[PDB]
Amino acid sequence: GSHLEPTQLGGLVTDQLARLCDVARLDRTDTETYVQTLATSLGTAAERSLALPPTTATLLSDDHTPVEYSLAFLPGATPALRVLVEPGWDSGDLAENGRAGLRAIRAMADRWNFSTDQLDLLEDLFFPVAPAGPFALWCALELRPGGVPGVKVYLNPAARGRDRRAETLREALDRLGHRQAFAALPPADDYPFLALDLGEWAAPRVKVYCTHESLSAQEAGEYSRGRDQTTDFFHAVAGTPSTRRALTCHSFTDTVTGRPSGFTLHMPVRSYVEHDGRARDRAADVLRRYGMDNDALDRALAAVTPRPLDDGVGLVAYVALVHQLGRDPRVTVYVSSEAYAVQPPR
Ligand SMILES: Cc1ccc2[nH]cc(C[C@H](N)C(=O)O)c2c1
Ligand SMILES: CC(C)=CCSP(=O)(O)OP(=O)(O)O
Repeated sequence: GSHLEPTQLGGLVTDQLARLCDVARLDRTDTETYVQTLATSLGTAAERSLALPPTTATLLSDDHTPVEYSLAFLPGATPALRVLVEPGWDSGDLAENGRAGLRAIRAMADRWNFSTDQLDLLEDLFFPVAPAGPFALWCALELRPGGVPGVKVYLNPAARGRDRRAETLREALDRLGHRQAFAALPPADDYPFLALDLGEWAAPRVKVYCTHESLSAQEAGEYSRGRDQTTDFFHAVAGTPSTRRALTCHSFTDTVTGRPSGFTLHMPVRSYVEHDGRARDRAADVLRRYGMDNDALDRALAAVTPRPLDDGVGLVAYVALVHQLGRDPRVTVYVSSEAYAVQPPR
């Protein structure tokens, strides 16, 4: 029945998620299961009045909503729906934030019957006593038909200080058995995120993110080793100056070769466009050129907010091109909740 009112954070985001579930074509049962899961995952945040300031100035979204949606488009298919949440957001400092995030993961592990052993292995690296910013733990839920979601956990390589970012990432990869993966990463300006798949995997599967402050189309293509696709995507999303801030993501699904199995180019389109009309236009063009469901993109944006796209920027937060050995390319669009603020047109 939902103990939440549209004036509370959880009311707003569960309404958004519910409408997104319809775009994703999930039935009523799975929709109910997943909106409840989102409400539960926010903890006390769910009943917080939206009149109050965000408890934490999280990096998760620009207006500090501890929720963000993404839609993963494969050619010829309805998009798959995922949600990113910060379970410890309604806490007073980074240590408690991380304690509460871990507590949320453990409850998910219990409910859905997977092990946290590979996460537990890393706890001293990512949850020290006096953690540094900018976040402690996020969780992404892939909202799969059947009501049992895929779970991923995001961890901060800077948790023990900016000077220990590489040392912490390297030690984590070593402990997970990926002793050659670090050598496969491109040059970078930051290692902002480490993502670990949680589920039925007898060997760890990890995603290493790299920030590139001044990435060129050609460097994007070089790092993706497929190159033409990546450079074309760069221009279309970038709207092209010859460099842009972007992130690359490098997925390692085996501990044997030291080679990644996945490459993702993540482009923060919201930093390049005047307003969300321009950002939707670029995302829709990319989807159309790949045979993906560009009409569903429009319905998903309307499911999140009725506002006109040109009235702000940042609703389309990111567009990403995902390459995975053996699979079709995928395009992911990240969509903001705007529960606290709409950023004004640029
Ligand atoms: C690479 C990437 C792709 C999709 C994302 N959704 C939320 C974040 C975190 C933060 N808002 C940021 O922009 O880093 C993020 C990061
Ligand atoms: C949300 C954050 C921090 C990064 C982008 S989420 P992701 O790249 O892991 O998306 P998938 O692994 O493709 O599901």
